[PDB]
Amino acid sequence: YLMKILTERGYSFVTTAEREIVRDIKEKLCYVALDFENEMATAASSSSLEKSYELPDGQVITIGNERFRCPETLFQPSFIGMESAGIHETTYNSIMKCDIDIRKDLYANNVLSGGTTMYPGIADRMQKEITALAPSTMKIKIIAPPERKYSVWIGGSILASLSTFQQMWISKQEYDEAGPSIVHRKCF
Amino acid sequence: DKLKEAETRAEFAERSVTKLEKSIDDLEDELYAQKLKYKAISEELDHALNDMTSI
Repeated sequence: YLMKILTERGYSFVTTAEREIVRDIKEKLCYVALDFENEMATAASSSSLEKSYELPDGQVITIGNERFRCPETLFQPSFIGMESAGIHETTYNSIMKCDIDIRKDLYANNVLSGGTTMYPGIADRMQKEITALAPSTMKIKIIAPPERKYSVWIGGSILASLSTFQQMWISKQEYDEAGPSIVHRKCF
Repeated sequence: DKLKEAETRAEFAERSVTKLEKSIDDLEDELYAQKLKYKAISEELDHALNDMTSI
């Protein structure tokens, strides 16, 4: 979507080699706005958000309101035409599907992970949206460890070091006896 | 005869030219490396300012 909206300013990236350049630009410049409407109004009038970047052959580009419009898709998937709601409402819907007794604990113990949740300014937008959706009295906490990118691998390393985990592995004998469909069994 | 006073300076010139070219090239390379380092320092400072920016 960023590569598609960058054509509105003059720069065109098409070949698959340049998708890495667009990815780097997204990683380096994009940020998630706390409130979308007022920020969009400001960015179209003032000039304090327009930031410059250097392509790998020179030819510096200047991105304006595209900084916070590309990551806005996560909270509003109508940009790409997808039907579902944003990630701020999918979380609440998955919470409400749970039983009525464990909604408070999930409210107070929301956890974030993944590389794409590394955008500067997502933990506050998520908090605001969830507060808007969830009942007002409950306390809402969004856990955002500094090491979000490697959280999954750190968890895997911790899991592989446990003593009680030593009998959960799929023995090669079991595969030879039952075939590749052994994974679907109680041996996950 | 008259050839040798010219040949001597002619050969004096070649190695000097090569050495000057090598020196200027290496100095330019160092200059570009330092430029990249300086830009990186500016990037680190500005990234800190942009990430914190009050929270």
